[PDB]
Order: sequence, then C-alpha cells, then structure tokens
Amino acid sequence: LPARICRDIELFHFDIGPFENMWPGIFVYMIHRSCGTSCFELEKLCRFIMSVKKNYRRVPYHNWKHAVTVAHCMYAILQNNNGLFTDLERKGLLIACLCHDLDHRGFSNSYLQKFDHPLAALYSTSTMEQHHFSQTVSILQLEGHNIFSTLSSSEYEQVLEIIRKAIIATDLALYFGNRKQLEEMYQTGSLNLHNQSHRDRVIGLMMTACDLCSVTKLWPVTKLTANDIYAEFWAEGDEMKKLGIQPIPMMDRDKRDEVPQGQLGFYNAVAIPCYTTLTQILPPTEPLLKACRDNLNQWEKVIRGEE
Ligand SMILES: COc1cc2ncnc(N3CCc4cccc(S(=O)(=O)N5CCN(C)CC5)c4C3)c2cc1OC
Ligand SMILES: [Mg+2]
Ligand SMILES: [Zn+2]
Repeated sequence: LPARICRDIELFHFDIGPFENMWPGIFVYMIHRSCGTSCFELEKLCRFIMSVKKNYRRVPYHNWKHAVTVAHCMYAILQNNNGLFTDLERKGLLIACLCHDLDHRGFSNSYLQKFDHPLAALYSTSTMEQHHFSQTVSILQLEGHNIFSTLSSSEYEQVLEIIRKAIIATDLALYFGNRKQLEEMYQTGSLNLHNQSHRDRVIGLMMTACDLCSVTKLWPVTKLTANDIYAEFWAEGDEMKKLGIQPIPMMDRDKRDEVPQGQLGFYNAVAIPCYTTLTQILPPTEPLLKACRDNLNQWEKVIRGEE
C-alpha cells in the first residue's frame, strides 16, 4: 500500500525494508503489476507465499529477505523491458526468484561436497540449486498451494521448466560459461531472442544479475548487506577448518581486513562483466551497471582510507 513504496519500488535500488510482514504484499503487488491481477488466485498465492517463507532458514544472508529482494530486482528488469518476455516467463521468473534459495543453510556447494552431505550424493552438480527446485515442487504439490492450477497441463510443465532452469542458473559456477557464450553472441551479432535455447541463456544471466543485486543498491545498503554475506562466508570458513581444510581467504575470518581487496576482486571478475553483458542485451538495465560501478568506486575509496 504505502505511497512511498508504490513509487520507490520501481527504482532498481529499492530496498524492501525491515518489516518482514510487509514482504508478502510487496511481492503480490509486483506479481499483480507484472503478470496480472486475475492471473493468480489471491488466497492460494497468499498461502503459497507463506509456505515458502516458512521453509527459508534464519541464516545471515541466504534468507527470506534475500528471496524477496532478488524477486524485486527481477520485477525492475521486467517492468523496464515491457514486451520482451511472455506472460509465462514473467510468472515463472518471479516465482523462481522467490523460491531459488529455499532451505539454504548458509553453505556453498563445495562445502556440502567436502562434508560428504547426503544432498551431494543425490545431486552431484549444482547441489543446493537442485534441492531448491525440488522444495519448490514440494511446496506446489501441497494441497491449496498450486498457484498454477488455472493452467493447462502442458503450460504447467512449461512454467516448471522455466522455474527449474532459472533456479539452476543461480549456481554462480554456471554463470561464467553462460556469460562467455552470451558475450560471443553479442559481438558476432548472433544472439537471437526468437531462439528458445538463446532465451534460456538470457534468463540465466538475468537470474545471476538479480541474485547478485546487493552490489547494485546505493552504498549504505550495499556496505551493510556485505556484512551479512561475509557472516556466512566466515561461518563456512570455520566449518572448513573444523574439517581439516584451510579455507580460501574469502572465507577465513582471520583475513577480515582484506575484505576491500576481496570486493575489488568480485566486482572486476564477476559483477561488472555480469551487468555489462546484461546491459548489452537489455539496455534499460543500465542503472544496475551504473550502481555497480559506483560501488566499485566506494570499495576503491575504502582501500585508501577515505571510505
Ligand atoms: C558481493 O561480494 C561477493 C559476492 C559473492 N557472491 C557469491 N559468490 C562469491 N564467491 C564465490 C563464487 C565465486 C566464483 C568465481 C569468482 C569469485 S571472486 O571473483 O570473488 N574470487 C575468485 C578468486 N578467489 C581467489 C576469490 C574469489 C567467487 C566469489 C561472492 C564473493 C563476493 O565477494 C568476494
Ligand atoms: Mg542460491
Ligand atoms: Zn540467492
């Protein structure tokens, strides 16, 4: 409802605030405005949302707040590209974002593998992401929760496949390959949005851009969210030491003073290329890239004192 939110939710750098009880209706507004008002049945969507929340954990960063925030980014990169994505893609992607870290425990796929976690045995590749999709499907199959019930069986299978690929694409390991393939398409002029295999890549890149979106907010938000990101990284580093393994410095709390250098690394190697390639394919997403560059600059001031 709020008027300040009705306005500021269109900004890419929107922050969803500290009131957890407002997040559901922020998400329903977004879906209403993106997809339609009669496209989802309110009462069923409302409980689907509540059940997703319940299945997210009280971790510092990969939590319910993150889930709604990634959804908001995707809303801003749907609103600003009217006519490029189908009604089905718009429904699936908003839901994929809300669901994409379901039951995340604050640990990377490497750590589950080195820990010999049961989930690893089950899903060899992209371990957590396969689990998230599996949990999404389980939420949908719960009675009263099939937000997709108004849909043909074929359209159902289609949206679940859109959701599946988008969730899987949040495995940052896949991004590097995806982005390389897209960058060659851009430059040879071979990218074809009429081609479904190419559309899959573009959505994958969109899922990355949205998942990383802490680095596109204004500096006070970005800096604060970074505290939560490192809180998980350090906890994982502690768990790695407990296994008998020196963690990379990124995850070693004893190397906390190198966070600024760490951020230079991440922005140059990951974030700037991600949002550059995104901007090349979808020019209206330029504000994401601009904010990312501003944030890189801030990390650059921090290294030399200025902050
Ligand atoms: C907003 O801040 C974030 C957000 C991040 N989001 C998610 N993954 C992050 N990880 C793990 C997956 C991954 C894959 C490929 C490259 C990187 S890297 O470029 O940062 N760098 C590679 C070289 N290594 C020695 C140290 C890390 C990362 C870093 C990350 C890291 C991060 O700041 C450090
Ligand atoms: Mg994830
Ligand atoms: Zn995420």
